[PDB]
Amino acid sequence: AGMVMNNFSLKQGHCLELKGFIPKDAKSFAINLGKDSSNYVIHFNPRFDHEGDTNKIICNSKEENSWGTEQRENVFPFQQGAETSICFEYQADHLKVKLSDGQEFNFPIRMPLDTITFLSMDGIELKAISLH
Amino acid sequence: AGMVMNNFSLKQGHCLELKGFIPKDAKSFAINLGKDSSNYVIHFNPRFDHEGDTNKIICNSKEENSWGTEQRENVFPFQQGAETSICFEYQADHLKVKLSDGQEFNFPIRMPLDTITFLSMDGIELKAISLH
Ligand SMILES: OC[C@H]1O[C@@H](O[C@H]2[C@H](O)[C@@H](O)[C@@H](O)O[C@@H]2CO)[C@H](O)[C@@H](O)[C@H]1O
Ligand SMILES: OC[C@H]1O[C@@H](O[C@H]2[C@H](O)[C@@H](O)[C@@H](O)O[C@@H]2CO)[C@H](O)[C@@H](O)[C@H]1O
Repeated sequence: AGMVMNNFSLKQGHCLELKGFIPKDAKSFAINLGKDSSNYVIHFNPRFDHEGDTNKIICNSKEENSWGTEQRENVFPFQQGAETSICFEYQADHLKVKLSDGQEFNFPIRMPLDTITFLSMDGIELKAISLH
Repeated sequence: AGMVMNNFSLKQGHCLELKGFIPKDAKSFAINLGKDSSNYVIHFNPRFDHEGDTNKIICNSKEENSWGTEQRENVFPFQQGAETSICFEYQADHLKVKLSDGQEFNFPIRMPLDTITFLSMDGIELKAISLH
């Protein structure tokens, strides 16, 4: 399984930047942010070829281990065998996801939330995390 | 309790850099690196005023929840209410701890170890982590 960070605090109006290396044979990778392993405010899942999706980003929420409604984005500035950096900005009722090429999209926050305290990731090798 | 990162991999010959903010009223802070919450290859504990120590760094190991022999360093480039950055470099039989002012010291590795996969910290606010 991937790597987990817990009991940091990402507060409203701030962003968490992740930089990582995507393996050359990656079919997908996921970065999860939320409250614990059962509660993801965002599951951010770029898919190269996975679950029938080619070069799409699938986002979803997970509340008490139940997936919500998926959000599909055609933006896809990712390459296999390369570094990528993504910023997750926390606003009252949505996360703003900021990509390395300047493209951005919002994802609604569907669950009660004070601070973001949990991160996990899978399919991508950590290079750096930082809080702004 | 502090924040925990788990199932990253810090391999021999690489370093993990941590940047964080020391609260203005901090009596001490600790950064732990090892294999899990019971097994710290290093417990790195700058003490402003704690356990009778004033401006010392106390390091120790912890194996299956048992503290080892403490190592005391007089180097202390830290201030309360300020940012600090420290690098932990992994070599075969010791960690090299590199401080922001260029001062460095080694700490012996006392336990079986393939990769470093666990980090925790207490008393210091995360700003960034990166792997080199
Ligand atoms: O919604 C996020 C999760 O999707 C799961 O795959 C979905 C898939 O996106 C979809 O096309 C659908 O028909 O069903 C699958 C679930 O049965 C992934 O398996 C999971 O890892 C999340 O990414
Ligand atoms: O060795 C690391 C731990 O030290 C503990 O305090 C020690 C202290 O350094 C020492 O002077 C001694 O006499 O006993 C104490 C343990 O009983 C800290 O409590 C612990 O948090 C570690 O830093």
